[PDB]
Amino acid sequence: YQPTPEDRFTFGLWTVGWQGRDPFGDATRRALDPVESVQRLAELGAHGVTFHDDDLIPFGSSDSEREEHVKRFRQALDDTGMKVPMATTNLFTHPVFKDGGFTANDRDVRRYALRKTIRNIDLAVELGAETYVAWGGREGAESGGAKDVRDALDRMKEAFDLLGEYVTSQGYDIRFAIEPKPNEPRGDILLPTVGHALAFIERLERPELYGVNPEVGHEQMAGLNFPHGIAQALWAGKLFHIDLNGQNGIKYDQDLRFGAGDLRAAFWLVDLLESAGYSGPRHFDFKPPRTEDFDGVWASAAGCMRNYLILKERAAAFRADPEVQEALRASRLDELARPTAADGLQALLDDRSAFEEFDVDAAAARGMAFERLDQLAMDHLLGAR
Amino acid sequence: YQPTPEDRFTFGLWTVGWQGRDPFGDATRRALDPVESVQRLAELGAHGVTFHDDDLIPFGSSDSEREEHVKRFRQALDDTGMKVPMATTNLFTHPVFKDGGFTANDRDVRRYALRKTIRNIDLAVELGAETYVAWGGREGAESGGAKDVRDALDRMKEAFDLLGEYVTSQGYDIRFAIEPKPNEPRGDILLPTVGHALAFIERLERPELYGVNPEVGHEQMAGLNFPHGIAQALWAGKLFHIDLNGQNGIKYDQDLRFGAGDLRAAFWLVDLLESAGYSGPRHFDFKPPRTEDFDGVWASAAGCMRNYLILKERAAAFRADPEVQEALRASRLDELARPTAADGLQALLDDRSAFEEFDVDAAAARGMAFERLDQLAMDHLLGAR
Amino acid sequence: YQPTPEDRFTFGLWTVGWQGRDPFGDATRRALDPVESVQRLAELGAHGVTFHDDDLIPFGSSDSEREEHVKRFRQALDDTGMKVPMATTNLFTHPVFKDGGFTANDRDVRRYALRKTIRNIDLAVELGAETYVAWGGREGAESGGAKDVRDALDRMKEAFDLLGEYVTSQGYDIRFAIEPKPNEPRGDILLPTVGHALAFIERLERPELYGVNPEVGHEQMAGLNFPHGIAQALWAGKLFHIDLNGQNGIKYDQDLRFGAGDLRAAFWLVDLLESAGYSGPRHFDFKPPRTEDFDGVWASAAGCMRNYLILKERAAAFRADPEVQEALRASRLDELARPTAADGLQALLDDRSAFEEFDVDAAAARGMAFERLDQLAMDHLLGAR
Amino acid sequence: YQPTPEDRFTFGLWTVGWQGRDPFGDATRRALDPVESVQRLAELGAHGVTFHDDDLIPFGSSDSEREEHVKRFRQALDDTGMKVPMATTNLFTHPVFKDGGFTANDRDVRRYALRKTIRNIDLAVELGAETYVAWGGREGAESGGAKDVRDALDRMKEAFDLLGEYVTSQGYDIRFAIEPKPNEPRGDILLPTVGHALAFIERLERPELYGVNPEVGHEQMAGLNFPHGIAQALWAGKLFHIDLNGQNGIKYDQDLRFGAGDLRAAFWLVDLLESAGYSGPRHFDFKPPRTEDFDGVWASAAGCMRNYLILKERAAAFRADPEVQEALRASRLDELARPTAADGLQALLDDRSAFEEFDVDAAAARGMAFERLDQLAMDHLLGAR
Ligand SMILES: O=C(CO)[C@@H](O)[C@H](O)CO
Ligand SMILES: O=C(CO)[C@@H](O)[C@H](O)CO
Ligand SMILES: O=C(CO)[C@@H](O)[C@H](O)CO
Ligand SMILES: O=C(CO)[C@@H](O)[C@H](O)CO
Ligand SMILES: [Mn+2]
Ligand SMILES: [Mn+2]
Ligand SMILES: [Mn+2]
Ligand SMILES: [Mn+2]
Ligand SMILES: [Mn+2]
Ligand SMILES: [Mn+2]
Ligand SMILES: [Mn+2]
Ligand SMILES: [Mn+2]
Repeated sequence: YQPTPEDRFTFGLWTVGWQGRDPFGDATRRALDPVESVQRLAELGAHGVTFHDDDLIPFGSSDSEREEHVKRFRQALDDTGMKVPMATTNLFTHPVFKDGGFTANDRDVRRYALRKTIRNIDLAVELGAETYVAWGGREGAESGGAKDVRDALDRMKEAFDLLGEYVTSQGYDIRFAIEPKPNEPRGDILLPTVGHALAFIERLERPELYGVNPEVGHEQMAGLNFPHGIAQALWAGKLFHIDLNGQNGIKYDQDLRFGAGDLRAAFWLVDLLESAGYSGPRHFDFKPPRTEDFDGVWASAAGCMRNYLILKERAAAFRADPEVQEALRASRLDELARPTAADGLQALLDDRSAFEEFDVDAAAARGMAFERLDQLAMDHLLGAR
Repeated sequence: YQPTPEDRFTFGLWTVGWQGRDPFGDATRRALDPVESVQRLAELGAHGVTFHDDDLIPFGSSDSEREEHVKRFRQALDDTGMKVPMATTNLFTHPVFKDGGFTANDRDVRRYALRKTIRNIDLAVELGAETYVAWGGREGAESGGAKDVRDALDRMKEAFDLLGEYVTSQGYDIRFAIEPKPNEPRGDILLPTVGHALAFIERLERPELYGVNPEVGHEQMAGLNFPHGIAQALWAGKLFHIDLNGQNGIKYDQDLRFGAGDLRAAFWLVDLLESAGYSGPRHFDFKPPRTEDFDGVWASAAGCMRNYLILKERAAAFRADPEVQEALRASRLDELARPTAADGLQALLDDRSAFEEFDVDAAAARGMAFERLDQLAMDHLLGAR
Repeated sequence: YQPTPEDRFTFGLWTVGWQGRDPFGDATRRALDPVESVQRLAELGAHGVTFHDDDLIPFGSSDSEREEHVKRFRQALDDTGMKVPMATTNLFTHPVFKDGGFTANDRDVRRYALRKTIRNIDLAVELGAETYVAWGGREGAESGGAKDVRDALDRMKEAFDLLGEYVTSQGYDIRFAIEPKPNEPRGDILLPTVGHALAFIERLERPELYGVNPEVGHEQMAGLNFPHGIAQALWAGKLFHIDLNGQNGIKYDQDLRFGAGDLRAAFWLVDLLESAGYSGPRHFDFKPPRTEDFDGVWASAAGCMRNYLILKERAAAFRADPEVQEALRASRLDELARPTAADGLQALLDDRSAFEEFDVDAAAARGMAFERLDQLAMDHLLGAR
Repeated sequence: YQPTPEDRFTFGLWTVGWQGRDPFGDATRRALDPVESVQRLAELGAHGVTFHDDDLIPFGSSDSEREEHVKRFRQALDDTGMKVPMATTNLFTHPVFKDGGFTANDRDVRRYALRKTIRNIDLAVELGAETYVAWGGREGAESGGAKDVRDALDRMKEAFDLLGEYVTSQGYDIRFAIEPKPNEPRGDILLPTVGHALAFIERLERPELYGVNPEVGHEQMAGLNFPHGIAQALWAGKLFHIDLNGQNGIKYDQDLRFGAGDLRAAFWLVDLLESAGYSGPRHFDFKPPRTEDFDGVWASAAGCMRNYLILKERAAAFRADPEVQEALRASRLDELARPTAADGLQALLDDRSAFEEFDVDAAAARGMAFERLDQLAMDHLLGAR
């Protein structure tokens, strides 16, 4: 199950580059040069990398150092054929961001956040990114009086409307993807789930420029079904990008390699991405555990891609099995896809078979046959089929 | 802290009427006649009651029994001055609903669900309800292959579009409020949070007919900040109705009396409802614990209203305290309410004070003074102020 | 992967016999006669069944009806060769139990709970059970003032000490297994996890008569690692019995068939049970979803056993693979099993290589190689090995 | 509500000294000198401070620097009258600890962990500590094959037995308190709750030397009732020390000031500590949010003490109110405290009023009156009484 660049696997610089500093411990690994990560990921079969501004150009770099970091990076992409499909801004590490970027209470900080963002959109375009992610990890509060959330959503809409004005003014071909997270590092983060981010987008001045970048572990931090939230984002036409990883339930954001965590959810997510024909990058936002040395980093990144390809093969064998197609009909999945009342309202109202003569007891007695379908899915996942 | 009808407190018939049957135990209380609940709630100071169809007219009642249940009920409302501001449909108890109402896999059941719904909308209008709630507690799945969620959202949009066609065709003055819940009784429920329900509404044919009816305990079942989700529903103009209760964290849906559960969240929710001027019903969707007899039922319903009125007084004393107004300025809440860039994009781009000459270290060093503000809020809640 | 009676798979009568009544819905299946469940489970390859008193003899049965229910049951066990390795008492359904059995505030109810229990211990012995489970699902509270927990633990120790006096007085060969659950149906249940139940046992008059019956879904309702809690129960010598099922995270108690829920946890649990040589029953405490008819009931019960046998084969292939044995040495699992200081305290204190001359930087730089080990485990589980 | 040293309030050096580095951000505050924290806490009314070795003497300090840090510290305690009732070891920050201290897979690291521990026990004794805490935050795993937990509990018992040998050999008057935490920074931490730590202690060679140091936010990270776990630790005689703080549900470890988080749980915890007569330190293990400057640090530490004193006054007014004493009798709290069967087993067995003539329906019909009791508790907490 060997990845190639045609599988569209991507990685953040900050993922394999995570030094292992956690809330309770020092770094366990030395910093990697971005050039070295590009080379090593290209050897494992990835298609490309992504970056925050500050991963690529150290905070406070002069214009001359900037251009040098960029030139070196561009050389490694040329040398390897790696692409950069997505970029984002760090509006969370520097102390100035301690109360947020776009929704900081201090107006001066909010203007600074927008300026730092627009400078990186230009860079992203130059390097060919098609998607610009926004994770507002510092937007929110630990206490109720610290943040009026209606005012905060006004400031958040204002920031995103200004960015959509900027891109359209420049004539760039870049769309935005907002990434929800329910908590951590703030006590509560604004737009905490995919549903909250989708609903927010519909109030922007140009909603067609914005979609979501959901992350597996983030929706599971709220105990939600990740494949169900992705189906809603697909239904709305707003799955612009995705972050793949693993999480063991409701606790701190673990960012385990993809396939770790909830393995059945991983299976039904691949099933959905492949059957809806998602064609964006398969991006891993993960942290090799701090127990690992460099060898363990590259083994963890390789397992991300391996697990995706194994689950892809098992979900395709599941949907291709005639015995599964028969079970799906037995459970009336075909009937869920037909209109309830294509005949229209008046006809429904006049239909005695829908009410006055509907035999509720006979309908109630029909089993759904879901457990037999779910064991076929289990047998397929385990290769016991 | 005595409620009057002017406080707009309402209760479902199923709340004080809960017989105490749980997944592991039999009923501990006899059934109440709806007429008796109307009388007892009017004595405690409530403004009105709400109902599912099946709470008021027993499932399978003939037209003659129907009209009799309605006449008796109408007499008790006349006798007490109680109103009925909201009604909803039971699409969850009868076995026919075991796979959903509007998104059941069986198309016949979906048509039946719409017919049962429209019959109750007529009744609701006749009794004067202004809001019709929809809680799809059976819409969802315990396993991944049982429900294609894109098809299920197609069927859910189809159902709600047909209901909006019906109400507009009849010329009724009734709006719909969808109530999210993340799980229970299904393994995962579709539109599991306020954000998911808001985003869904924006894809209906006539979005202006639909809002949300969030419930305190339901968002806390996903570990989310209830006051933050209500602020987003207010920001979108979609807070049509609300269900008030208490929940102790992420576990089964407890439906404790309001003020039980997370008491600080209760305080910041009342603070928000009163400061945004929400004018809908203050409705309690709660279950007096099955340990209680009838005396304990009416004591629990009275505590719902008492706790709301105490929290209202403390939140108003908080916002009225000059020392709190000073702390809010100290924490720059005034600055969060001002536009970040009313000057426009070009001016922001030309402003050297926003970037090239912005002193990040001086801005970073400014404390937010949030803990002093939050202890003032604590002192106010406890009356230690 | 066909089960036989030698695999020691057992089922509660209440599991396949669950009629599908949930907090929001009516029964979707008719009641099964215990005789019919015995016959059907024996056909699928189970080894035996378990019962609460009230599953086998309807509450309030006269002595004559009692003896008749027992005789019929005994005939079906004779006809099939099924055993009864475990029995328990229903101290949760009847309204009298609304505040608990052994820790009800009313003393009369507590004495009644003990009498109902002892009557069923006699029956259990007669039918050959070796383990008597105690699940105190009504022991706990929805509010802080309702239960003094020190007094409640006094009453709980008193009840269990009286039962251990009874069994020793009668000379029965039966041990007790307490089953923890953190909540539901009470707001909080006493002894909410395996750790709490283990610690409690050590304060009983004869601790050797009591162990734990942990359930997969119950520890995961507190977000805990089920295999880690079982290793602690094994370490203490107190794994008397186990309840196998599946749960999707922190929410209501789902009781899905075994292998559903957290599939990797299922794998590491089988790995542990088989490698520590657990020889008790493999008992399924699960509920076929209420979407199912009778066909779906027996398919769900068969999948419990199938999934156990598949995971058993994959965990055995994992531990048998030379490449895995090499990885375990690479990650120093062999060193975890050696004493840290068999040399004794004084020698440790005099050892300069343990402190004064210990090279912390060289030790820190050694990678643990855990991600490579965990991908081997993944490949084994998926059959991609 | 002004604290004095007689209230026994203590703080870790690492609490007010937290620089605000989180998994996503840099420090927002400069480091404090321990001498300055001693002085500032003594001014706010605290009784004493606690320390990890590495908070007081920077890692890798020579013997001469060691003695200097100690002398300066001792001078500040002399100058202020502050005591040091508890000390602990840092076995979590340095990279060498990435797989644990006492249960690291590498045996050399385990011996190093014990040596670093024993050196700090000597210091703790010299400074007068009576309790030595052990928080094994690095003991556990992110993956199932990385840690055999039976071997890991063998190594953990071996470490604690060696420490109990050491203290008894030296004739020190110091006891150990193990602090549970369910996760973070490891995926799962061993002995994850108070129940797990209590049960473990009973397998040590000298159990009387060891108790628990439970933390409010840690049990709530597993969704458990903190006051119920403290009642069990009190019931076992093992509440040696306690860590007070606040947490908003199941998510990362927030360490908010005490009274933040779950305020009703805070009330019932103070009620319990004061009514059982706990006489150890009231220690705050909290982090002033990184939004704060130094002024906000000392305001947050003062609110910890203020909130404790307010809750103490409200819980004492609750238990002193004659109307509450009457409600407690109405809910049969007096009957929970009487033996169920002081008459003995034989008498219970011969008592027809316990079974054959027990009127279950009359007992079932008695209401518990818990909601009226719980609203009295609410009125008391809010000062509405
Ligand atoms: O998810 C996280 C942090 O939780 C980030 O890696 C975003 O994806 C990009 O800033
Ligand atoms: O919330 C619930 C069930 O959880 C219902 O009472 C809805 O409010 C109306 O059907
Ligand atoms: O676990 C449960 C209910 O949650 C019971 O089936 C016990 O196992 C036996 O009473
Ligand atoms: O609780 C924590 C970290 O979560 C520590 O402060 C311990 O109390 C002492 O090491
Ligand atoms: Mn993440
Ligand atoms: Mn991400
Ligand atoms: Mn509810
Ligand atoms: Mn509701
Ligand atoms: Mn269960
Ligand atoms: Mn069980
Ligand atoms: Mn903590
Ligand atoms: Mn602590």
